[PDB]
Amino acid sequence: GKCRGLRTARKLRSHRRDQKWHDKQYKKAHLGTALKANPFGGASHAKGIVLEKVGVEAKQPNSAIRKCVRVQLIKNGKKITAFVPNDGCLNFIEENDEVLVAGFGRKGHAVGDIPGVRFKVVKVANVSLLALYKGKKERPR
Amino acid sequence: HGSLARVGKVRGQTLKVAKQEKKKKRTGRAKRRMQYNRRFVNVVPTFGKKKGPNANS
Amino acid sequence: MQSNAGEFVDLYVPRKCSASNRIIGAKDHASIPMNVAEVDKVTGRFNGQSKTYAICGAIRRMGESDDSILRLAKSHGIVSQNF
Amino acid sequence: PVARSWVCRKTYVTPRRPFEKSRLDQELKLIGEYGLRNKREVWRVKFTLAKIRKAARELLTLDEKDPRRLFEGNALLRRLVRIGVLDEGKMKLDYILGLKIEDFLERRLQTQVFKLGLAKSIHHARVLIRQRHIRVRKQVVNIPSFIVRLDSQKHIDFSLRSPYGGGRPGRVKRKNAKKGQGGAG
Amino acid sequence: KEWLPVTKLGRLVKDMKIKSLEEIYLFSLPIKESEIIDFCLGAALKDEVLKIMPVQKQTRAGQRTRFKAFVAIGDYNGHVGLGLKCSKEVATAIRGAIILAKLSIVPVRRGYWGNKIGKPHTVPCKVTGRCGSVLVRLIPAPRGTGIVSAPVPKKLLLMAGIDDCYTSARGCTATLGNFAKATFDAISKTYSYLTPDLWKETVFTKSPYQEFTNHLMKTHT
RNA sequence: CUUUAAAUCCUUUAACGAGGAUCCAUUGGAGGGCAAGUCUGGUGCCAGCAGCCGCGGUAAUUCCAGCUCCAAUAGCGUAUAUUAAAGUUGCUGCAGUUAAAAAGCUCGUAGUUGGAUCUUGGGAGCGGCCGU
Repeated sequence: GKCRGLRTARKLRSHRRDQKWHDKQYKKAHLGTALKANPFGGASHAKGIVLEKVGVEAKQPNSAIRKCVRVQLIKNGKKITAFVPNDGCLNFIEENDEVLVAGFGRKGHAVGDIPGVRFKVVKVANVSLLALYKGKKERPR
Repeated sequence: HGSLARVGKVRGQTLKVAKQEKKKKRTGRAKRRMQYNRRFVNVVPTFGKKKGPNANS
Repeated sequence: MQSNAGEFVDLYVPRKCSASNRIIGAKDHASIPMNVAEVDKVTGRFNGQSKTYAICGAIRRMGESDDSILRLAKSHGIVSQNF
Repeated sequence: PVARSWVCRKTYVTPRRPFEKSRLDQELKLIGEYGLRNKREVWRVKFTLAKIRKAARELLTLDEKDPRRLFEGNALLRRLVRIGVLDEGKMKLDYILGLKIEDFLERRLQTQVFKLGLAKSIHHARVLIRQRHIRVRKQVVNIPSFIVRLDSQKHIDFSLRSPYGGGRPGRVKRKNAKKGQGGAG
Repeated sequence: KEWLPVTKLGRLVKDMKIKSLEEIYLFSLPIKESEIIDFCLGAALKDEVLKIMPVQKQTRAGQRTRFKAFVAIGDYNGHVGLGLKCSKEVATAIRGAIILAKLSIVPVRRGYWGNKIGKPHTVPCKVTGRCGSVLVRLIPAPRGTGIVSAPVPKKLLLMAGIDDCYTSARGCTATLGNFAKATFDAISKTYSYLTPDLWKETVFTKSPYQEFTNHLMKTHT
């Protein structure tokens, strides 16, 4: 602190109050703009409907094709490219399927090789994509 | 290379081996006892360096 | 340095500067321990005993060690008070 | 609005680094020595000691001959002494900090049932507790956490009801005796 | 295999005249022989290689990899040393750092939190130590607290024989060298912190250069 | 039987009730951080893994499996808010020559901070000059 007056409580509090806005992690949480522009509307997960299956070219170094899924969210009507996890799990996603969709892990930031894809597909037609991959549940059709 | 057509390539084309028949692993304190026996009661002071449990150099 | 029973428990008691009282650490290699020999007050010969002085490296690097031995030998009677 | 309690608290804390080799292999040294079943049984004891050891830190800040300290301190000392952890000779609360996890593991029923020699191992001891063969002052104790009061140590023996005592002989013997007379004819 | 001592202080220590590195540490003597510290604490000195660190001098024809070995040494009874040797391969570096660790060893003053009873368990007082950006503060703690520190200063403070301690660290502690050198520097300053205990002016005893001058003339040059 | 409005569960207690004790413990991992394979078979910058750094182009310690080992354990993983870690919001306690940063400079009102100085000696009593 740069005012050690005994009667300086408000300058020290009112400075700190003003300088907390220059923090990212604070400015984000304490404005509507981060919580509005969030496609999930501040929710953890979100059910949406697959409208196409999309190949996304991996980043500069490594070079695969990352199989993601273009999603119309129910609650918002908003557009999302959400990644599909492990080997050969895009074979489990028929078009126009209700998929439960979570974040990727970095609180709405793009992960690894996948440019501007912040989401993974968790369940497809209310059946878990780990259970389909392990073959425990069979896809109800 | 590889469009949407190559999905589940390598998962498909592995020689699918069925699991071996195991005497089932003991669970609870019977296990923690078995772990304690593998480490602190059995083994000897070794020349150079002590090896890892899964070690197969 | 002494316990409820009154035992000296620290594993050595340090020396400390005869000038400025600064304890003289185990790796202070600038530190200067001097023996100043005393003399028979009519013969003028080494008696066998000395007035031993110890300076910490720090004051010696400052260059004040000279004046600090000069004071410790004046207040010890080794050196003339008139000077 | 209901007539339910709700009051409940954790009895352990998970350690900060999950993979300290030095900790992982000192807590398995504890589990082997004293025949516990998981690291929760160790973090449970460590947590009770840490709460005791927190309360002690709190009383040593206070001035000597403080009424709250003298009352609270003696209350803590007579409790640790009563369970056989601390000594009557040593009941002074700067010794409570010089006190560790083996002192509490020694007083749990599993280890007393073993170190009285009415069990064959520490793992056999849990079996004898779990299988309700042992009692404490005509009370059959199912549970090996049971910390033994210092006065209540000598009253550990077999149940009057168990076949190890003067009890009704068990299921395997009685089936093998009936098969033995079904085998003889 | 046999030690033939070169320096004056090494000669005395082999010839049994001075028998405690306490007595060496009192007159603030340089210890340059390796076997001196191997002679007095020998059947207790334990080694932990904290880190092997590949450094690289860029040359005309590609990088030139040398290996630093950081070795903390100490008995679990009030002596630590922190040796860093940079060499061509790791075997030579580790061996050379062990020798430098030995040559570095300081005494640790250890004191009490509150009740001065039994043996000292913790640091006598708050000591700070620095190296580069790193600042390692040590604070005394009550009995059974252990060392509340990162894995690097734990390995030193445990080797120092300090049973209990609260640490703090600021700056790039990820630079293990600076972080081990700071916590070593902090420990070192325990017998360089004037407490009230050491207010009584010293009864200046006699150097083993002066005490055993008569032996040194006939035994060596 | 007990429980209880009547039951249930618990406790008690006849009888049955265990050798693959099949009365079958999972969940995640095993390059580093981070505990634990430079094992074997497949793939060949593909498929995929991968919080980050990275692994994958024909001896893959990282993918897909087998065996094995580790960790927590009737639980264990994941997404998201939030706390500590963050002395990366700093009152305790951060920074501002060059890493982000001192207004171009000065005056100036509220705000904040503000020099030294105004009573001391002994009277009464105890313990072994000092103590209450």
